[PDB]
Amino acid sequence: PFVEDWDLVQTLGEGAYGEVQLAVNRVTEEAVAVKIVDMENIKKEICILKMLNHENVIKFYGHRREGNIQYLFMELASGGSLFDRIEPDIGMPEPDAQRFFHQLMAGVVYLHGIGITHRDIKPHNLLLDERDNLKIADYSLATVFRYNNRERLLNKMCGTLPYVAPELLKRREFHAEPVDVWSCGIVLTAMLAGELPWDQPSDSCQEYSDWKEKKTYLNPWKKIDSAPLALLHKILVENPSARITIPDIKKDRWYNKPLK
Ligand SMILES: COc1cc(C(=O)N2CCC(N3CCN(C)CC3)CC2)ccc1Nc1ncc2c(n1)N(C)c1ccccc1C(=O)N2C
Repeated sequence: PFVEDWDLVQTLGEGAYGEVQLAVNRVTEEAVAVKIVDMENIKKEICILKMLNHENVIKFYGHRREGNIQYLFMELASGGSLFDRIEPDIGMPEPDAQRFFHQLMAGVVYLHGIGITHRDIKPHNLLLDERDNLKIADYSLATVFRYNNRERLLNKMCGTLPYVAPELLKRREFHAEPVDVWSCGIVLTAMLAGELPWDQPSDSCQEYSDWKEKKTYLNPWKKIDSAPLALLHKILVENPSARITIPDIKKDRWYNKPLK
């Protein structure tokens, strides 16, 4: 249970995406997080990880290959996930939701400005430092959507169905940025209502159909105050070229509303 200087002291998370361990240097005591994969894909991931330098995105410290097992050393977010701050059926107080949303948007503006799309934004991947600062984590699905100032459209299916934008189920090719925006709106919904509005955004999904018919007397929308709900009406728009952009989210009334 050791890699060079570091003792791998406990299991922080697991999955087909390897596992994540708490790592404590015996010399220096600096604690970090290490992702361990039993090993194309990771080469890309590491590459993306090395571009990342922003306070709302998990830092990459470096990596080590040891035969089959790659170790990736990353910022430790000692407050865990946003998922665990969401109370089922209630959400969280609106001012915390707002602050987290602000921080999410800063993170996403940054990724997009370096031409990176995350592609799987959801509360499980939004981690908290010890002062409750939100960090966007897990770049195993991320990719480059802008290079030498030329945009490339995406075609791969990536994501988690309740968070995924409807164009991804319906279009041969799609712009990257409105996909991540959509998912941020699902996150905001989850934060304010403690429940996901649909299993996936298709027309065979009744709850999705009801939203498009504006039945906001139903759950989860009935739990959400009118100011953030109006912003949700701009984000969760089925046509991705009519959907609100981040610069325009920044001008939204609820976004700029002072709160407790
Ligand atoms: C000390 O920091 C963390 C604490 C917790 C957390 O509250 N728990 C609760 C108790 C849990 N169990 C211990 C074992 N026991 C049998 C059951 C209970 C261990 C983890 C969760 C995450 C923590 N920090 C952390 N930072 C960066 C990550 C990352 N996670 N992982 C797991 C990621 C998760 C999702 C997406 C990306 C990451 C990640 O890449 N990093 C770097």
